Amino acid sequence: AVTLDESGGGLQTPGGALSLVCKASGFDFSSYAMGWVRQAPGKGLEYVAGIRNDGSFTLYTPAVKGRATISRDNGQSTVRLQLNNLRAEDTATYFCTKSADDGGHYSDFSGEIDAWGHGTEVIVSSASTKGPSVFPLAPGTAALGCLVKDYFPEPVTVSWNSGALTSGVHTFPAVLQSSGLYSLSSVVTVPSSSLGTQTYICNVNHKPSNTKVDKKVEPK
Amino acid sequence: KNPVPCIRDMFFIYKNELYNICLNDLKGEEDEIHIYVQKKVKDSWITLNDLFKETDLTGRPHIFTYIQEDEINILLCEDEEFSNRKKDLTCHRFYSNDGKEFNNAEITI
Amino acid sequence: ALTQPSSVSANPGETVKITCSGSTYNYGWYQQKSPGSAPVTVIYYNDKRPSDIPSRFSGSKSGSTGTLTITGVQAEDEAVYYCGNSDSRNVAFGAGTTLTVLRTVAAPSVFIFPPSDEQLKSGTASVVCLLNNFYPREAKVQWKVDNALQSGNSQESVTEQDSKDSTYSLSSTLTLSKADYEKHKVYACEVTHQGLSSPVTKSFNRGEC
Repeated sequence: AVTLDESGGGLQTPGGALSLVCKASGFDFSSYAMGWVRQAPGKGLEYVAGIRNDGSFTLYTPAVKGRATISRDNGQSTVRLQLNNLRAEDTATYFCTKSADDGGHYSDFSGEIDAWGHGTEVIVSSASTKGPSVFPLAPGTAALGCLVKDYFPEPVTVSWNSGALTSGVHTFPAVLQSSGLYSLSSVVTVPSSSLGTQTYICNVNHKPSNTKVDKKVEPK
Repeated sequence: KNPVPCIRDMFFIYKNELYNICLNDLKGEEDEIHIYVQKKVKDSWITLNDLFKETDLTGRPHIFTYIQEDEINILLCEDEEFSNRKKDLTCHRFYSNDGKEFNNAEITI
Repeated sequence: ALTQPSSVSANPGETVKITCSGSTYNYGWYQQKSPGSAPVTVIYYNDKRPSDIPSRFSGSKSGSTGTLTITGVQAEDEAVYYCGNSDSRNVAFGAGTTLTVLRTVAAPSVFIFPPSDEQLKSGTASVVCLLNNFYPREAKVQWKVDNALQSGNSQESVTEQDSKDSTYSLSSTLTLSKADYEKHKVYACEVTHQGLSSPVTKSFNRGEC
């Protein structure tokens, strides 16, 4: 039961600093090397920083030279990352990784990863926090939907009927509009004979703004 | 060949020529770990190879030289801590027959 | 650098082989279904497989080339796969290889959505064109307002390939101001696909049922 629990990311002012942490459990933390992996919007994987099993050797990607500091606590099983002088190129999702070896070889940090976390999102922006606007997409079989527009930052979750409706649902990847605000559409196809006699409610939750919106979708 | 300053030690003789293992290890933000092999030519040391670039190790290794069958052998073994000592040790052997070029053959202990 | 192909296509039941070159040391393979979602290790240390990874996943290395193998690939194996290794004393990843499962040609179910009255009283109109459960991924979606092609005021989003039926879904959103939206009448998105003998057009007239 190897678990990697990340936290510490979100909205960060440009030129500022952030700190991520990773609470690991289920293995002898002192025997293996740890590291962080990030992925920018629309880009691939990139190793950010790695540390040895004891901590006497650290490595960094060239894009974080002089700004990053990776540390670990073998007694606490926590490995952290610190990034200073933030640029927009650091906007990404960061994953805490566990190696299978101690870190005496370079291929241990990216070639012997046997465990991943669930990730945490870092957004370097000079903008504030905005909740989303929810507008219905009114309708053999029919398709109804629900538009979630103008929110920042990205993390948003959509369910249908509090999770009762799961089959046929399609929630599209969000797109960054010109206004610096993300927008997303969630649709679901249902029997046309169920319109008007079954209630369809759009459940949206935006954590960075403490916004929870329940919107019933009906046709005019 | 423009090698970085290093210390000269582990001198040995092969084919009536004086060789040397030059250990570059100054600590900074622009200095990597370079393990050189040099040969005395006239009145100057001529760097032949950077042996540590041909390995995947991340820390200073344990170095060993031994002449066998008219061949040079340089071993680069992972330095293991006394408390955190693994049951298996890894080395990286570098042989040569001429004294100019070397090959790799990673071994395990 | 670590070189691996951009994309790889395969029918179900086939043996897939994704290769990664550039390093003579230990290779890893990590699967990512959705962008930004947490990757999962399928192969690490050249050939080791975690206890929760299906037995059809296997790893191999020969010289300076690691090789991931999916014997009898399944539809749920659709994803991008990243290889990790050490490229000349540098911790690195590959560019990623997307596995697209091959499938019969399927036409999309097109739906068009007018802007809601709740949104219209805010000064912005958003029209949504929805393409449902189609294959292949290539499709042309154009916006026409009163038979006038719209250029540079729309965005589209595509879902990932379905893990069960290997189909895609696309959504195109056309944004106008309320003043411009209340000047025109018919709003249509026409779609072009390999499963559509002719470009299908879904339209509505503003202010009508």
